[PDB]
Amino acid sequence: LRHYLNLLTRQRY
Repeated sequence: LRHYLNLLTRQRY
């Protein structure tokens, strides 16, 4: 799920 939560930090944070 990092693939999506982490990718979300890589894209939003």
